[PDB]
Amino acid sequence: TQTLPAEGEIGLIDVGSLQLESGAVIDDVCIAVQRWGKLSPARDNVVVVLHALTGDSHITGPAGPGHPTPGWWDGVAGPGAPIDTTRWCAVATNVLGGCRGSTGPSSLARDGKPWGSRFPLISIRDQVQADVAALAALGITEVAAVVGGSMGGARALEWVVGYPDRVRAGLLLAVGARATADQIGTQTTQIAAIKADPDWQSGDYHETGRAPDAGLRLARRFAHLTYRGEIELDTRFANHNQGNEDPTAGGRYAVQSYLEHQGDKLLSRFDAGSYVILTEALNSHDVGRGRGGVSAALRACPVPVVVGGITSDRLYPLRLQQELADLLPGCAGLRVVESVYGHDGFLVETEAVGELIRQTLGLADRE
Amino acid sequence: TQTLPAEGEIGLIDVGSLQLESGAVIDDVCIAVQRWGKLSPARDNVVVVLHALTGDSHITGPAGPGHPTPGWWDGVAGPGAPIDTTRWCAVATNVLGGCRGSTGPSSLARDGKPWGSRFPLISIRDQVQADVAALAALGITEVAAVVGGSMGGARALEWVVGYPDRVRAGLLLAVGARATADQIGTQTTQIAAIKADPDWQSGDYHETGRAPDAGLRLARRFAHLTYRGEIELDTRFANHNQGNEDPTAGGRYAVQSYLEHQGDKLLSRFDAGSYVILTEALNSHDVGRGRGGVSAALRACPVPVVVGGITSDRLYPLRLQQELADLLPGCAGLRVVESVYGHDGFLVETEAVGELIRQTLGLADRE
Ligand SMILES: N[C@@H](CCO)C(=O)O
Ligand SMILES: N[C@@H](CCO)C(=O)O
Repeated sequence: TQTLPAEGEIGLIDVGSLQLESGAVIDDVCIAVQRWGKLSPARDNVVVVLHALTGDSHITGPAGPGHPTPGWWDGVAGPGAPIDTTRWCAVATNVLGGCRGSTGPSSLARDGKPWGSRFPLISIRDQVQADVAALAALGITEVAAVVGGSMGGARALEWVVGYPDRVRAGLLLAVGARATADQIGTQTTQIAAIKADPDWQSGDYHETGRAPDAGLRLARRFAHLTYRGEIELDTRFANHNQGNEDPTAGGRYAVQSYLEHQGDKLLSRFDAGSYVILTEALNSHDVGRGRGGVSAALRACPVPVVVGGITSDRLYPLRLQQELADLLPGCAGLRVVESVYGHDGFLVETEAVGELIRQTLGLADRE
Repeated sequence: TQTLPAEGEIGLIDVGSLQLESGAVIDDVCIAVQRWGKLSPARDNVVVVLHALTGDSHITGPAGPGHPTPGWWDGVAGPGAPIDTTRWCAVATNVLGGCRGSTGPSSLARDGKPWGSRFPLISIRDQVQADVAALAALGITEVAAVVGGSMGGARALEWVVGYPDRVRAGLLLAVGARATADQIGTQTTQIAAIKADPDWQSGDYHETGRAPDAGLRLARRFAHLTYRGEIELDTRFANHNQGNEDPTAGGRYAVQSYLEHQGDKLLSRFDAGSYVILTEALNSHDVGRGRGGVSAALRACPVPVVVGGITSDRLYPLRLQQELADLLPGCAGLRVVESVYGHDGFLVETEAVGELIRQTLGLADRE
C-alpha cells in the first residue's frame, strides 16, 4: 500500500494506532525508514538492520543533507558489502520512541503539543511490534534476516523469538537474554542524572527554551565509559593533560576533555526525553517475561541464529552471549569476536563481524 | 609532645602549618587519629592503616558514640588478628581533606567560616605529609608497616617511595602506580555531577542550609558500581523488582533501589566538598611525577612490599597490580586474591587478605 523511499532518502511510514504491551494505545504512530539495495519481486530479501540506543535509520553513507554525520555503521550495506545490496535489501527503521523521524517524546501529538511526559513507557517488544507494523504497511511480511548489536541486538532477539515464522535467520551481536543488574544499575542512574537536572521539568521541557543538557551530558559520559575497553582507553589517554591545561589549577585531563566532547556531540543530535524512554525500555528487556523464563523461551525458538560477543566488552560481558548460544538451538555455537575496543567493538572490527554477517545471510538463503 | 589517644578514642593532632606540593600553605592543619594496641617503648611498632575514598580513622570496632557504624575493616586489628595489637600498634588517620576530624572543606577556616571553595587542591603526596606530620607530633618518627587499599594504597605507595628510610615494609592492595584513563573518566564525571547540582554553590554551600545531595548521590551510585563485580551483582539482584514496585509504572528495580540506599547512606555521614577534593587527589595520583616516570621511581624503591590484586576488580584491574609487582624490587611477585566481589574484595576476603597482612608484618619483623 505504501512504498519504500528511494535509496538513501528517508520516508515516514504511517503505521496507525499501536497497542503497547502496557495495554495503552498510541495514536498516529510514524516510523522513519531508510533502505539500500532493491526490493526483490517476491519481497523476500529484506535484511533489517537494527540500531542501538542513540542510533537512527542512517546506517551507512556519508554526511549530507538531513544527515550531519556518516552512517553509524558506515559500509555495512552496499555493493559487495557484508549486507551485499546487489542481492539484499537492507532496511533500517528509526526505533519507536526515537527522535529522528519516528514517534517519540519530542514528536507532536494529535493535540499539537509535543508528547513529552505523556509518552508511555514502551518495551523492547513494543519497538519490535512497531517495526513489523511498518514493514507491513510497505507490503513486506517476511524478512530474510535481522542484524543488531547492543539495543539493536535486543530488538533482533525479541524479533526472532516473537516472530519465528516471519524471519529466516538472525545475527545477535553483544547482547543478552535480559537486562543485567549492572546494566540496570548504570542505566537507571543515567536516567536519574537527567531527571535531576532542573531544566528536565518533568520531561515536558520541549519548546520552553530550556533543556536538561547538563544531565544528558552526565548520562552520556558515564554510558560512554561502559562502551570502551579499559586498556585501550588507558593507552590512548592515560593521565595526560588536555593540551596545555593543568588539572592541578583547574584544567582538564585528556580523557576528561574527550568525554565532554562525547556529550556535546550527543546534545546536538539527540533528545533527553528519548534517552529516558529508550533506556527504560533497555531496563525492561527480558526475553523470558510471560513465556516461562529465559531458558524456556529460547529453548522454544527454532530460528537459526549467529551469536557474537566481544572479548573486552564491559557492558554486555561475553558470559551473556555464551548464555544465548547455550540456550538457542538454532545457534551452532558462540562466535567470539576478538577485539580490544569493548562494547563498541562490534562496530569497529569490520572484517571479523563481516564474517558473521555473511554466515547469517548465508543461513537466510538456505531457507 | 602530644598524646596518643586512648585505645578506640579519637584524638585531634595539631600539625600546624603544612606546605602543599603546590607551594601553598594551609595553616592550623588537624589530623584525627585512632590507635589500637600498645605503642612499644622504642616507638617502632607502628602499623599505619590508610583508608580509601570515603573512609575515616575508625578501622575496627562496633558502632558507638561518635561512630554510627562499625569500623570499615572491622576486625583487621586486635588480639590475634592480622594486625595483632598484642604486638603491633595500629594507627589510622582521617586523611587531610576529610570530613571526620581532619581539616577539609567542611572544616572551619581561621576566619570562622568553612574553608569551602577556598580549600586548595591536594595530592596523595600531600596526604602523606600530613600523616607523617601527625605521627611526628606524637613522637613517632618511623613506622614499621603501611597497609592500604584503593586510595589508601596510593597513600601507601607514596609513603614507601617518598619516605623509604622511615618505613620497613608495605602492603599495597588493589591500587596502581598512577591513575588510569578509565578511573579519571569515571571520577571527573562524578565530580561533574556534584558540581552540576544547583545547591553546589561553587563549593560554599556549607552554612546555607541547602547542599548538593542529588549530585553527591549520583556520584556515589556510579562509583559504587565500579567497586562491585558484574556477576555477583547480577546474582544478587538480576532484573528483579524492589519488593512489590512495578518499574513499568514508575517503580524501582532491586539494584536500582539498592543503589539509592548506598547514596542515602553516604549523605548522612559524608561531605560533598570532601568527595570533590579527594577525587581530585585520586586523579592527580602518579608515583612517577617529578621522579622520571613510574618505572624510574619504582625501580629505585628498595622497600620490601606485598602487592595484592583482586581477579574481578573493575576499578583497579589486576594488570595494575602486576605492574607494581613487576617494577618494585622489594616485591617477590604478585599475590592474587581470589574474589568475586570486585574492588570491595580486599575488605571482604578477610582470610585471604589477612594472610597477606601477616606476610607484610612478617617482613617488617625481619627488618
Ligand atoms: N549507539 C548507541 C549504543 C552504542 O553502543 C549509543 O551510541 O548510545
Ligand atoms: N568503598 C571505598 C572505596 C574502596 O572500596 C570508599 O569509598 O571508601
